[PDB]
Amino acid sequence: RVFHLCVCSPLDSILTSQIYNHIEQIAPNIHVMFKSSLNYQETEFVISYEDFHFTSVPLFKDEMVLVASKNHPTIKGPLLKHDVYNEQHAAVSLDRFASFSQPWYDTVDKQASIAYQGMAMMSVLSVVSQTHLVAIAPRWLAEEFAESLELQVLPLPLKQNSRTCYLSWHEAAGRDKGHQWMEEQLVSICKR
Amino acid sequence: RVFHLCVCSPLDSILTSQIYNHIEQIAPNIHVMFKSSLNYQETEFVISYEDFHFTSVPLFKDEMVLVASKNHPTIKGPLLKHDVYNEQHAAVSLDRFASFSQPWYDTVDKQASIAYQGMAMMSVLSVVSQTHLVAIAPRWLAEEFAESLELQVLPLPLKQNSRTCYLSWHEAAGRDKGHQWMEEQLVSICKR
Ligand SMILES: [Cl-]
Ligand SMILES: [Cl-]
Repeated sequence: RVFHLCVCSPLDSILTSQIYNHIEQIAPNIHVMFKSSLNYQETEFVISYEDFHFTSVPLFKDEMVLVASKNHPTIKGPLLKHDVYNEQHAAVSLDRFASFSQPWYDTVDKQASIAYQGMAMMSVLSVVSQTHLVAIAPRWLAEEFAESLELQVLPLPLKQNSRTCYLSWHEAAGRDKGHQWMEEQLVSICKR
Repeated sequence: RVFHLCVCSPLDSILTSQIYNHIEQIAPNIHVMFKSSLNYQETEFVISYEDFHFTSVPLFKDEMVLVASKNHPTIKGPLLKHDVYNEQHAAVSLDRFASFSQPWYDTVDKQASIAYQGMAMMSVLSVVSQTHLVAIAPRWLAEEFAESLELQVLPLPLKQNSRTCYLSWHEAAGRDKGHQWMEEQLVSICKR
């Protein structure tokens, strides 16, 4: 059987491998296919920081942080809320449907702070590493790459300092043991 | 003055910072804005592995390689051409206009090898690092992240083993010293 999973970026950088590897081990017969952005229903599961409006299960909340180069010329510790958009920002392309960065660049003034739009947070962190730009990232992602990319990881002094991870699937249009098995697996893997 | 540069992924992971930093230093008055995918003309420059068909200057050729986890269970050295699509692949979303990965997944059989599509090669390498999937990447990118992502970097035994980097801009519809200055700067930075 084939399952088509959408694990929306940037969550594909932690959860896709966990899911792929676990199903590879316990059900080598089952073929899981992964995409990392949205856009056959009964084979579909979405894991995302959005609810796309299918079911919707909130799994966990992730802290979001501010990242900058370790050797930033002026940033040497936490910022005030008013300071944030006086920095130059790197973000994920705002034109992308459900872009990760959208919540924090929803006014002209905030958008004006952006000097670079990349295709994924992983690209964003590479540019932050190499420049004086700042970015807003999940703590887990920033902390994974802080050592190799020489990043400082700071609290985000904005009201929107978390995102909620949701698991979503097509409501049972009939009984389906394999589908229910995958529902249970994905909750377990995500909650772990 | 504002220049709008598109440095198409994955090249934004090496060239965007070089350009941003150099112009920041030598012309702090000039505002360079960056995007990393295509889709005001006289302020526009594109740097990409495509010619989008504006001028078109071929700058350099980059070797493309095969990447896999260092501790891959079966891959322990170079592959034969026929072996490549018998592995499970991670690639950049093929539906994206001018997706980096498109040249290598242009048949049903090749597409069938894909288990994961991500939004950028930087995301792809993170998943390769964590799984048994393989991917096709620029050598410079793979070699930058091989140590931290514990990757092996292998020659690509396919005919399409290089991509050409092009610089492209709007033909002079009138004389423009600032535009010509930026043309000269970008050739210099890219060729260096
Ligand atoms: Cl992302
Ligand atoms: Cl890419």
